Amino acid sequence: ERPTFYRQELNKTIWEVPERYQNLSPVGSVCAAFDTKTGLRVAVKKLSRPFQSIIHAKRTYRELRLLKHMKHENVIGLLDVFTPARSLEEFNDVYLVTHLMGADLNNIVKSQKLTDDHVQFLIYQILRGLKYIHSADIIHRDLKPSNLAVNEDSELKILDFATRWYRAPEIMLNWMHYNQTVDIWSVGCIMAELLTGRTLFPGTDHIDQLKLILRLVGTPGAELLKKISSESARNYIQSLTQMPKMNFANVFIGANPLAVDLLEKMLVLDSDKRITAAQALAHAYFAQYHDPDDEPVADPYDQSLESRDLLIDEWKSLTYDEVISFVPPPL
Ligand SMILES: Cc1ccc(-n2nc(C(C)(C)C)cc2NC(=O)Nc2nc(CCOCc3ccccc3)cs2)cc1
Ligand SMILES: CCCCCCCCO[C@@H]1O[C@H](CO)[C@@H](O)[C@H](O)[C@H]1O
Repeated sequence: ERPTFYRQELNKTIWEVPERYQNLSPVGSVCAAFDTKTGLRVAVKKLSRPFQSIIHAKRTYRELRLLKHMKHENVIGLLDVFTPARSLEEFNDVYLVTHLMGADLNNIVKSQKLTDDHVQFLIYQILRGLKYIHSADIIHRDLKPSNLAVNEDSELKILDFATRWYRAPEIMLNWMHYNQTVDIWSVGCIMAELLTGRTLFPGTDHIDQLKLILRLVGTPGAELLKKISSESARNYIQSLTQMPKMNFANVFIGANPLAVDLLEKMLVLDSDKRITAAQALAHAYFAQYHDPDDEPVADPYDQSLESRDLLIDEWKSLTYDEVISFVPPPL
């Protein structure tokens, strides 16, 4: 049965939602509510200008199929998706519902310096999630603290939305091809922070960001020149005064012996030579939390279906069908 909805206004917007979701408050569009069927606190996302442009419809469609497909303890799945439209022609609004996490990794504690146990469990989770994400054939490209959802009990979720502080060098530079180890770079910069209480690469701009990265990991090795296809950059890479990669022990003073070993394997300048998210799970450092029998993989996800040239109406139909097809999780 199609449940019973209601009309409500909060700011400039007519939010129509099922009775199931109660005590609705706005939070920056997005409102937080109480689900009565489940007994959880939720955040509802009402989708902004759903079919304004081709680019909007395309974005809306993409967002859904992703999170609809997303089912992992450490990645943001969906609890529901609804629409107050009993047919396609009247369909013009999308609302998406997931469990509300209290804060992000910035303000759980990115202020002060945390304990090794605490960073083990934290990193273990992100890595547990990256594994899933990456097995879907998907690269986050924008991993950072303000993109990790944490509850009061350090139970971490990955979602999407100075920023460049956590980006991999090959993204700063903009090599148009890259692989999943760009996110590993993010984890290293995230981890390194959580261990020293200070930002690893406090870049003030693109170059400063780049120049601080080499200060640690050294200049490019002779084996990395062979991969640079751009003469533009290739000749510049030469002109530098070769840098020895710094000794991580003296960068992470008093830190866990194994956490130091991890940060070396992760913050490899050459991506090809960085650790896979799956490999990083098996690393000694996570012996505590690492359950090799509970680090699942996704199905492969079709990123080709989502990258097409179809009309406004043609996305609207494709997107609608998704909402009809959605079946909520268990609990
Ligand atoms: C164009 C596109 C690119 C990337 C993604 N994308 N990729 C991922 C993974 C890579 C799978 C992590 C996750 C997303 N999607 C999001 O992070 N969506 C979010 N939206 C908000 C706004 C309000 O928060 C409440 C709320 C309520 C209900 C649902 C979600 C959030 C915060 S997090 C989606 C679309
Ligand atoms: C000053 C120059 C900094 C070097 C940054 C490049 C290091 C990234 O490494 C490179 O990643 C690319 C895609 O991920 C691939 O083309 C290469 O195979 C890989 O070696």
